[PDB]
Amino acid sequence: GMTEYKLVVVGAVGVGKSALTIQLIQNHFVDEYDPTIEDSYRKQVVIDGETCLLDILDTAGQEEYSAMRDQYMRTGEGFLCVFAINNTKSFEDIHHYREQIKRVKDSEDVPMVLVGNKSDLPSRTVDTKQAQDLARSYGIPFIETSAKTRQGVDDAFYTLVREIRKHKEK
Ligand SMILES: Nc1nc2c(ncn2[C@@H]2O[C@H](COP(=O)(O)OP(=O)(O)O)[C@@H](O)[C@H]2O)c(=O)[nH]1
Ligand SMILES: O=C(Nc1ccc2[nH]c(Cc3c[nH]c4ccccc34)nc2c1)[C@@H]1CCCN1
Ligand SMILES: [Mg+2]
Repeated sequence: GMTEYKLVVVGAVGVGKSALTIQLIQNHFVDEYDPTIEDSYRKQVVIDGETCLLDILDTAGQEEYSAMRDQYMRTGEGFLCVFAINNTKSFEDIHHYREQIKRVKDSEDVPMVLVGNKSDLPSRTVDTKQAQDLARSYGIPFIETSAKTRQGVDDAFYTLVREIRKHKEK
C-alpha cells in the first residue's frame, strides 16, 4: 500500500480543528460543526512527488475513557497543535498539549507543527512574534492559517508530513 501518515489535530475547543480538517479534505469552509464530534478523515494526496494517504484524527477533547486519548497519541505519528490568534487561552493551552503528547508517547522527538488559526481576522490577542518565540523553543515549524480562506492549510498538513519523514529517517 502507499505510505499512510497518521495525523492528529489537537487544540482547545473553538480554535478551528474541524474547519481546518474539512478545508483540507473537502476544500470548503464549514461555519458550524458540532464542537463535540470527533472523527477521522482520509485523503489521497501528492506531497513532494510522493503519492500517499493522509489519515487525520479531528479531536474534540475529553474521551469516554482517558485510555482512548492515550491510544490516539501513541497511534498518531504527527500532531498539529492548533490555537486561535484571537484566543490567548488556546495559545496557553499549547504547553499542555506539547507536554501530554510527549508524555504519552514517552518521546523527546515527536513530529509537531504549531498552528495559529483564524489569521483572516484582524482581531488578535496573540502576536506572530509570541508564537514564533514558542515554536523556536520547541524547535518545530509555526504556520499561521485561515480555514476560511484556505491560506496556510496545505502548508500546515504537508509540513507535518515532512516533519514525520525527517523523524523516520533517523
Ligand atoms: N474567521 C474564521 N473563523 C474560523 C476559522 N476556523 C474556524 N472558524 C470558526 O470558528 C468556530 C469554531 O471552529 P471549529 O472548526 O468548530 O473549531 P474546533 O472546535 O477546534 O474544531 C466556527 O464558527 C468556525 O466557523 C478561520 O480560519 N477563520
Ligand atoms: O469515532 C469517534 N471517536 C474516535 C476516538 C479515537 C480514534 N482513534 C482512531 C484511529 C485513527 C484513525 N486515523 C487516525 C490518525 C491518528 C491517530 C489515530 C487514528 N479513530 C478514532 C475515533 C466518535 C465516536 C462516535 C463517532 N465519533
Ligand atoms: Mg471540532
